[PDB]
Amino acid sequence: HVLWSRMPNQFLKVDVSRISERQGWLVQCLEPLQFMSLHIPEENRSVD
Amino acid sequence: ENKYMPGLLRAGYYDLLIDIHLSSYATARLMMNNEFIVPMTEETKSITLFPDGLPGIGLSTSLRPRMQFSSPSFVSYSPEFPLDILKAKTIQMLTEAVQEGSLHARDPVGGTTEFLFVPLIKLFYTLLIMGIFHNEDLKHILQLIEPSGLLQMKLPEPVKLQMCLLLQYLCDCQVRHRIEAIVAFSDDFVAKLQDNQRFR
Amino acid sequence: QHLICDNLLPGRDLLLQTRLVNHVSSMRPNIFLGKKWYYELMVDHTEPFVTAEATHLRVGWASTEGYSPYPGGGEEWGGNGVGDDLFSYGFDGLHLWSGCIARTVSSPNQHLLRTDDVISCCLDLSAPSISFRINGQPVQGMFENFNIDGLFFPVVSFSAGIKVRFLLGEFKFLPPPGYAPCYEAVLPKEKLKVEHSREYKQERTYTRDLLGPTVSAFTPIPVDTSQIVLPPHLERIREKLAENIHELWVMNKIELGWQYGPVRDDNKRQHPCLVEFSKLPEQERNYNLQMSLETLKTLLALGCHVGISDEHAYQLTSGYKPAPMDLSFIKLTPSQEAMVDKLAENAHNVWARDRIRQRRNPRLVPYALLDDRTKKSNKDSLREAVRTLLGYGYNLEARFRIFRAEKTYAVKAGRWYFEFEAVTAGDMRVGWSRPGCQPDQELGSDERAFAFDGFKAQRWHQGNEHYGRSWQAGDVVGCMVDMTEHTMMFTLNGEILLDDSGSELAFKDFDVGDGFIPVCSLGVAQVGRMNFGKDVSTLKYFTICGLQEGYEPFAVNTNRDITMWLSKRL
Amino acid sequence: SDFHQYDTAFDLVTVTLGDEKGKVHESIKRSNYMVCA
Repeated sequence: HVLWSRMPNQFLKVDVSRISERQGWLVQCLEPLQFMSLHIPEENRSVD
Repeated sequence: ENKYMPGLLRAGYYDLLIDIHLSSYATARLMMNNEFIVPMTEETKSITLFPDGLPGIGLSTSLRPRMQFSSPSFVSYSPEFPLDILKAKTIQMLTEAVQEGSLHARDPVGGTTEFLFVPLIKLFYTLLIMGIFHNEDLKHILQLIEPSGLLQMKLPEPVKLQMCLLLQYLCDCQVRHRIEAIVAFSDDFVAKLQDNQRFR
Repeated sequence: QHLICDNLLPGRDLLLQTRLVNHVSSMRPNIFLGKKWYYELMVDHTEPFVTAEATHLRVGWASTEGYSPYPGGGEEWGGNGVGDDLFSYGFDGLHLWSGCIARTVSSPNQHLLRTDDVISCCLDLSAPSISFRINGQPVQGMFENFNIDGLFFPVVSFSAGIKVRFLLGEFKFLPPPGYAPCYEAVLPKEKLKVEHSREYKQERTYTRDLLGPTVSAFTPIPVDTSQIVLPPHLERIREKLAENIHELWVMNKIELGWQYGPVRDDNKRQHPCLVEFSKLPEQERNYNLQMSLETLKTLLALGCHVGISDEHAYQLTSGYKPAPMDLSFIKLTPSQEAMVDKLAENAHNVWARDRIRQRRNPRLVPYALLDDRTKKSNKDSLREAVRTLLGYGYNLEARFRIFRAEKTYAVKAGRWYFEFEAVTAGDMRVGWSRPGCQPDQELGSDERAFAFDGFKAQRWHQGNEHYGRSWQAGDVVGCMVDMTEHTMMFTLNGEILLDDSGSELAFKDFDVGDGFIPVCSLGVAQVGRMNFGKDVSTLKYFTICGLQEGYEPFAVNTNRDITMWLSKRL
Repeated sequence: SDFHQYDTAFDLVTVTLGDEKGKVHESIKRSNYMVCA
């Protein structure tokens, strides 16, 4: 294995519902959303 | 729920949920759907024979033995799962598949229409046999299919093969309903006949 | 069947094991930090269990070069704390992560992240002193010996039905360990805008558009001016320049009602250096003599010829009134006014280096990153000093993103269409390719890709070929493969781009191999959108060219979006 | 496995504990990772 610079990875069709402000910086993300993800064990890293 | 899950993988997990959970109580009732051993109780006495047809009339007599699910525990026998969460998803999944199929989308969820429909209907059919879908959900399934639609469509080969087996238990629901009817007659008839047995 | 299990399945590593994970939403509040720093955070909603998971709420730091938070797409089940640049904190059992290692530093509470807690954060410049606090209670100092490349920024990452708070200044709670609040680096020119952290995508109004990738120790250091030799040919003109620079500085004051006085007092309007260049001695007049020598030395620092090209050449004040020249009529070159900004930058960085010793005066930053009002007084000293040289006649002469759609929709038959509505201009290579295109190479630079760098106008099969036009911000590109007659057409807002060989067909007479994939690129910091049907009315120029020539949008087929791929910066 | 440093270099990592103030609680770990000549 060689650390090659780049290989394709997904757009991840649904990610985030972020909300923030100015006076107090009221940070907010709302929707509970999950992966269909695995990890390959013997060269350990996780993909979906 | 996954849409951008691949085609192969779609078929697998649907089979797992069968084979991990549903399969044993499903095949339990496959044998017993041909047996037809019924009591002579009052609910068996009643059954109508008719709409005053409809296959999903759930007057739901003769035995067809009951599934008993053991919770997955490692302190020590049929692994347990959310049956009732699942059943609402499946009607949701069918109407996600029928409507997108009836509008003819060629996205399809697996990649081919095979994996779009087959392993859902397989999941449906296995769930169909097991005596779930209380009898207004099955009316929605008939509204989805008869319509009195999925069956209207062109389907590929193993797709309609699965619809074929789907339709078979639907015919078997007609069969049991007629058998539950003829016992309803005969319990009334023999009690008239046993009088004529003893005028002697 | 029992025996298949025991030899394979409890070992857990030979098969590809899987588990649901909540979609990690990562953020950042816009502002790089590279002094001793400090910020605060209060929690408002958690919902610690809305899934069969303890919902995560991680707090820490990360670098710019490193930490590309592709969502759940790095190490073991993704998220925060996973990087060697990530140092996250805060959870059920508060303790940290470093490379996603749940080491178990204790606390005086051992309390869950609930809707009440106030998180107190810190960091130093060149000291890796990172240790956080809950409601201002010490959590047993943790982090040491980490490298500093780029400028570290607050992170907070989480996923549930959550609202929380930063507290930046609009505080609610602030002890002083380390110290400087995070409102201190809002200054330079930028406002605050809190974003979703590094963001290959962003979700917008039409459909989702594409951002990629990014552009990245701020200590002020001037260039040395004393190790530069001025010949005695130039010392006399420099003393003529110092004689001009002293009396214009005398004329610069007295317009505001000043006068000569032995007491160096500014409220009494009396200043000891308004009397002549000759009468003030060479430590009192050296405020104008040495500063005109070191300016012409800083002229020779940046590689400029400050030499004899031409011969060197009114409100009555209250103590000294000469008349040098008419200086602002002689127009300075753009190389000469840039040196006036260099004389403004080099001299002010000397004061910023000399005030390293002297707490923390508000102008202790380099000349470029401070506000434009402190830039005015430093330039107007050197813009008029540049007018003394041109007035006396002395000339001064001074990685990428790859995008492709879903391989299942590597379409192979028919006349197809998509469009590329383009937002920001740069390296924007747009087109089609076979699925064999390595994203590990740069885009269009091979035999399998038929691309078009929109801006710069050049199209891409096996390198350069110029063509077409360069688009202006808000132009639809449009790409059109004919799979039958193996041609490919380009437009620009429904206006078909001609060859430089004399035809409308851009890429002509290929062969259909394994399908063709819709393909776009991004340069350093450019933004673009790829709309693939779904809203056929939003196809802005498919209605003009398209429907006529019988092309096909993509999501006439589908009902789902096309999940594209990019090659990661990681 | 967590390594994404595509540079030609020596780049990278220690954690300390506390005992409610510390007083030592220092030595835990170093790796990130390893370099020879």
